[PDB]
Amino acid sequence: MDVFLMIRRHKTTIFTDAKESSTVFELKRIVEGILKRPPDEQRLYKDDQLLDDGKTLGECGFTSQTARPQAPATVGLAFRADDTFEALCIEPFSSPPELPDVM
Amino acid sequence: MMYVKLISSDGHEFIVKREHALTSGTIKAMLSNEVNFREIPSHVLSKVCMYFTYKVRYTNSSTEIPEFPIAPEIALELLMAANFLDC
Amino acid sequence: PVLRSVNSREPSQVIFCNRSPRVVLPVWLNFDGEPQPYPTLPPGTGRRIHSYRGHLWLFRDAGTHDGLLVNQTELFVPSLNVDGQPIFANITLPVYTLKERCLQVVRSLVKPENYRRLDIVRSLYEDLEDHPNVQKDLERLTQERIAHQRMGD
Repeated sequence: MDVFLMIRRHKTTIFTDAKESSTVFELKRIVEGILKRPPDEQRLYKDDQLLDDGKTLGECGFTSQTARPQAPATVGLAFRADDTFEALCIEPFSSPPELPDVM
Repeated sequence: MMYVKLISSDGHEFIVKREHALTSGTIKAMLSNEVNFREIPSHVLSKVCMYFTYKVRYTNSSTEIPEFPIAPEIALELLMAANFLDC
Repeated sequence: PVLRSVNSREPSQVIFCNRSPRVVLPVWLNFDGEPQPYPTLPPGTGRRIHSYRGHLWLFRDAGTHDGLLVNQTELFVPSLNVDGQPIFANITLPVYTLKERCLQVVRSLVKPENYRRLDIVRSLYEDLEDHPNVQKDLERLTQERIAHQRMGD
């Protein structure tokens, strides 16, 4: 029933959970409380696919077999600068060093 | 506050629920809204936050618990991060 | 031998269901308190076993002796089969600490002879060599049973 997400934008990443039946709009609400930005000023993506506010996370492809606590699903975030929404940009994480010779 | 911000050495900012972060005794003491880790990288701190949701979700669970996956390359750094955070 | 199986000779039909990603090594504690290893359960399997009322069982990872849970507790004691109903022993992985989880992964990758070559704190070197041990855990559970035998509770 619960889905585990990583809402990401720039070098910002939010770890939160929600129900599979919860809507994309309600997720924007959770973001509003945290990053102080109204739902109408934010866009949520799933691998460069804009999501509809009326759709459930389940419908959007976020299920218990895809949004697991140990491997949360990623949701793209884009804010509103002037008339045009900014481009979706997710800064990747650093790369781990070379595997130790003893491993 | 309902959420807290953990900042990696390379600048990434992770917003996690306060209860979830309290899983770490070190963080539970550091808070006394933001915490800056000059020694923990993003590829490590993201796994730490994933462990927090995992721990809070399964600690009091009668059902079967899945394995917490740890890639070989992140094992040594995650161990040191876990040792410092008391996780 | 304070932590041992009671010799009642009363059969108790049990079912060992392994609901964990690990190969489980069931361990029966004999009448003298000695750990006795039984056939290993593959990841996901379950077998109907014949045990007795009062016996003591404990489950660990077959390759690393990492602790596992059985019906949420540490020890399983087969009870009386109410109308022939088999008693269920659900073997699950506990929520290990992230530190312990990392130690398990590192131990599984590095030979014990090479722990000193890892670039980590001196304290973490000690934690790596402090491998999960059945006799150590038994000495603990035995001492806990002795503490309950001394304190009211």
